Amino acid sequence: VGFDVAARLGTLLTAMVTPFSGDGSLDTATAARLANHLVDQGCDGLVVSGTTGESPTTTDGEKIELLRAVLEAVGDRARVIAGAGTYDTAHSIRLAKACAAEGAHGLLVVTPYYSKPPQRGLQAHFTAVADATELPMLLYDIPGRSAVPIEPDTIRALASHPNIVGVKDAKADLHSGAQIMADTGLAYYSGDDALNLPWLAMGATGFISVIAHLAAGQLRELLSAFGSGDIATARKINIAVAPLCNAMSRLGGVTLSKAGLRLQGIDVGDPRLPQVAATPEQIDALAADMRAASVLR
Amino acid sequence: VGFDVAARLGTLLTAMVTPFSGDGSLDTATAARLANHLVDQGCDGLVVSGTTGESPTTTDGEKIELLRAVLEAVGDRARVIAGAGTYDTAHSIRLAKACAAEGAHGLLVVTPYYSKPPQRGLQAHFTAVADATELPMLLYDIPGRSAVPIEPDTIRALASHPNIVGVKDAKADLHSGAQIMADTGLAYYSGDDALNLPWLAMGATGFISVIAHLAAGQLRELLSAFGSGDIATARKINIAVAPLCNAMSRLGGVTLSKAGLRLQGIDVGDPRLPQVAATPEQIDALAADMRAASVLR
Amino acid sequence: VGFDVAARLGTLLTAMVTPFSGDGSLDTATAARLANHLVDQGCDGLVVSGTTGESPTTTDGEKIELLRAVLEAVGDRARVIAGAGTYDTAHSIRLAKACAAEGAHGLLVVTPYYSKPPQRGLQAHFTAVADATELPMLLYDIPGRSAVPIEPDTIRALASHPNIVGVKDAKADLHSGAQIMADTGLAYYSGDDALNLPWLAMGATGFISVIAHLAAGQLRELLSAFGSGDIATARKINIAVAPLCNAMSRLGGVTLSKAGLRLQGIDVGDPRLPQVAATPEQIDALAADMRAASVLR
Amino acid sequence: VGFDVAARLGTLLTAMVTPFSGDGSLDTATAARLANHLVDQGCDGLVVSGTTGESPTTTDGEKIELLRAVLEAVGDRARVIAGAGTYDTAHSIRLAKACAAEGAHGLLVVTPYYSKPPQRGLQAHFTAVADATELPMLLYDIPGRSAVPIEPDTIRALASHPNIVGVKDAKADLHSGAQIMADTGLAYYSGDDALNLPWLAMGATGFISVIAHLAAGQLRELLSAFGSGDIATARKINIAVAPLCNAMSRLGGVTLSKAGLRLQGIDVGDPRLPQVAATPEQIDALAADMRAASVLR
Ligand code: NA
Ligand code: NA
Ligand code: NA
Ligand code: NA
Ligand code: NA
Ligand code: NA
Ligand code: NA
Ligand code: NA
Repeated sequence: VGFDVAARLGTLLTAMVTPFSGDGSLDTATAARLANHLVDQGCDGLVVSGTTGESPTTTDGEKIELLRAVLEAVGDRARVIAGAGTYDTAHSIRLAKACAAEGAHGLLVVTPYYSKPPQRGLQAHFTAVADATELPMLLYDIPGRSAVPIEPDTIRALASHPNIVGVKDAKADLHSGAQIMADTGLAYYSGDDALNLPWLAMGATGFISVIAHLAAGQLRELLSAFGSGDIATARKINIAVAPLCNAMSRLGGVTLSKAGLRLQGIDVGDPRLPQVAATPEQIDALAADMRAASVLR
Repeated sequence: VGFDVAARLGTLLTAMVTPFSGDGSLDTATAARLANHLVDQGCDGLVVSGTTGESPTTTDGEKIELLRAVLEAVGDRARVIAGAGTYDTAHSIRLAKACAAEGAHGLLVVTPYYSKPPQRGLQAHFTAVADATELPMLLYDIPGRSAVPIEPDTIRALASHPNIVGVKDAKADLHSGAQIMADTGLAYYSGDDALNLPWLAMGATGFISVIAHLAAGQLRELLSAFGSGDIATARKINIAVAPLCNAMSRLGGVTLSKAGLRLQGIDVGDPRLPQVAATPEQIDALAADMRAASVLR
Repeated sequence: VGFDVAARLGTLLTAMVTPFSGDGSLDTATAARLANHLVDQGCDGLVVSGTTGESPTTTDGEKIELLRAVLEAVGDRARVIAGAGTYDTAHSIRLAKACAAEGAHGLLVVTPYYSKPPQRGLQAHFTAVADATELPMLLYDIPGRSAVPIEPDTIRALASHPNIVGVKDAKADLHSGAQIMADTGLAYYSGDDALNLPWLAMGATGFISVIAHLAAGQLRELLSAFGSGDIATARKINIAVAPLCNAMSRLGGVTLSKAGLRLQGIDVGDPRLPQVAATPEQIDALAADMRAASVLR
Repeated sequence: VGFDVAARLGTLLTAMVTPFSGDGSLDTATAARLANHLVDQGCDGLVVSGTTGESPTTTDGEKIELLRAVLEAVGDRARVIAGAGTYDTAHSIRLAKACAAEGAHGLLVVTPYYSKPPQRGLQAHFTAVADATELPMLLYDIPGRSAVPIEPDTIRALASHPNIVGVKDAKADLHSGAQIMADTGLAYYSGDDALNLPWLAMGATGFISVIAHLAAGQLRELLSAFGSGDIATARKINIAVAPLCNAMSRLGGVTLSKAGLRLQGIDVGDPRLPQVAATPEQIDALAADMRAASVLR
């Protein structure tokens, strides 16, 4: 009205892993160093306690404890987004309020997973979560993980809420997303690194990326080259970071980002169970893809 | 060695809804009345805080608070199984221990959902959960909800753990389940009412049912008729309760069981968000199926 | 009215491979020897030019040429069913008429594949195919191959046609098939060997089997043991032939049956392209499963 | 070497419907008028007897009969591509040779459908089809219809054949297609109108389109605007023709193009069974989308 999601939330965001100490405890120090690193590499925004941040296995206290550690570290020169979504509506209301109290710049609310609620339950869920805080709220539609999509009718109905300002899409329905962007003006962020460039063509605002952990610089130049009309360079850069997308397919984001950051000298620990760290064979394969993406050696 | 899952855990179990007061609070009183009702109707076992018990939206305290309320009510003449599974391994370890401390007769551990861990993460997860307690542990394989299956190799590896004694299957891979039963001797329970009779033919031990909320008597006679070789009667009874399976397809288990119990005079409240209670049109459709199953009017 | 599909079409049918000479020509002689073999092993019916009979790669002339070769060989003591289904309605009308002219005992019409017609196109298709001949017509519902299912409403509408008498189900919707059998009285045949026993429990009439090529005797005893109420023996026999179902999963029916028959001394040739014959590694794996099923060595 | 697929086969191709007379006969006259219309509207290439051309329900003679009618009509100022793919390798060899004898400019070979051959069968199939003619051959990968994909390893192996020059992709794996284009230099054509613009961003050469039947002019300007770096105009035009993509989702290409052409004054007949023509309700919905795309009234 007129909100600017590009400035409010960013254009190159990394869904940051939650670093853990050698014993498994929350490592606030490694979080700030990685937060400064990702911003210094080209990220104007960060998502904390997203999917890749191991939100399933971190407590309410550790989430707020991480949120301030990232805010005081990079909150001056970068936007900080807190993931406040569970399969529990009342819990999501407390998390979004507490994240608001700590001064997070935005909210990322994932589709309630596992329980497979009907669409009107999802609309009532998101409406209640968007009511809890005057922060800008991003819809996070990932049916491959949550077992239900946000249907296009549900997204359009929630588009009229003043706090719901955009969608982080891991559904890959580019034709539907392109029409929702044009019709309602919601800002779309690619929640799928493999489709970053197709999403820009559809009109997306930016990336809430995973391989930005290891290649935020190239992704920044991809966004720059696409906005400046040089599509051949964005495609050239997208082919360059393609091997990191292949490695994410083999490993998944949590295992990839933690094993990849260690090979870049930035040890962030190992994932909490039921997630596991990369095997030696997976590490060597990850490194070959990273040497292909010119982000190793 | 030789464990008897049929006696240890039961043969007709209802994944009991968690009743809620008119304000949304945990209703321990309605839980006992429903627990006595389900046992008096033919259930020799009960599952508390399963999928249908709205485990996503109930606290750790409310789960233990419900567990004792059901144990003191029916624990003498029925087996009580506590669902202790999340996408958080350490949380599942605390829940399974606390449920053990309260004297639950068994554990139901669902495949970690949403985060999509690899198979070796699942094996390490379940192994750590089975280590936490000498209770008999049931695997709960529902890839339609959790977004990952327990592969047959993973089930067989976990079959050698002394506490993992069986599988609640909502995967419908009857050919694989039949071979796992024959090879490892794990007890299978139908986690899909629509496939109750096909599962008995494959060798299942019983039902961890949802429509038993409304038709536990007929399901008991189905198990009786099948064990006594009268397959035509079990099939006759399965056709009789088929409309309740159709209604579960339209509504889902949580909405169906709560709306259905109210129409049977046993008001248990409404589901917690993001789940919703049945609409008037859904209630009238549910009633027509229930009148077809001869469990209404 | 009252038709007896069990006598009209059979109870143990093999979707017979179409044998080919060493040069790829139609081998009528090997067809009769295999037809006599399958009947002498326990099959009271046969399907010619089905999916496993390589209907995609055989001409109209070779189909009729095969139909008479099987009729004169076993048509006295066995039922012969001709597959007359393509994605071409008018072609299916000529094939079903010509198969009728040659005295086939029934028709097997597959869901038109590839072109994905809407349901009313399917209903109009099957209605026109059932009109062309007063032979008993079997619906063949295999959405995994044809890319569209026959919805339950379509099957029920086609159930009132006097020539459409049953369904060969490769859709695995046991709950829907059980209700269609009870409501309309259509005869169901398992088009999925892995679900043969679950289909009997649902009320199926028999098997239109693939692994019967190699284990028709055991399947006959499975049908006998299930009809005589001995479910534990049918399950014991189903576990015995389970390795052949695993091999069919790896290879597919055409490659499995031709490579398996050669190892049983009954060489029937190699499949026509785009299908291929088993590799040496696939042959050795097939043999290990066949030695497990006690149908080799 | 260096082939120019953009000139050899075109950049805006319409998979042309096969027009039929009022009695169902092949209408060569309506084919030429539509062929001249589509070229005069901006199509530099045409595909005959593709999926949308009702290849399942047209004879070998009618296909060649249509091929010459389109060649003599527009073969001077447009490229004509003949679809020569079935689930029958030897049949595909005769069709591709006969289409070559009639002077078609290229071949479109679809993945063998229904029979689900393994990958090495597909590689051997396409290799044998590419051997039959020195025409440029386009791979057509549509697993949603054919029930098997062409795996990326299969496409790369077939990329070294001199006659296989590109891929018509209806698989939507933009990340894989982008890497195959960069690695092997195969020309990709969007076989999915909804993903036309994402495919251009990935580097596709053009569209083998369906909604070009009704909006070839706008699609031409979309290709022009994208090649000239004006991405915002291509996206503006893609949103304009989006309602035609929605109508194709409801109807399918054969029903949409024939019902849509009639509303544009160019009656081409009705589809052959098992396909059906649009219902009055479907016609009115199609017209509303066409009035939205500014291609009606
Ligand atoms: Na959707
Ligand atoms: Na919708
Ligand atoms: Na599995
Ligand atoms: Na496995
Ligand atoms: Na169906
Ligand atoms: Na239907
Ligand atoms: Na593929
Ligand atoms: Na591959």
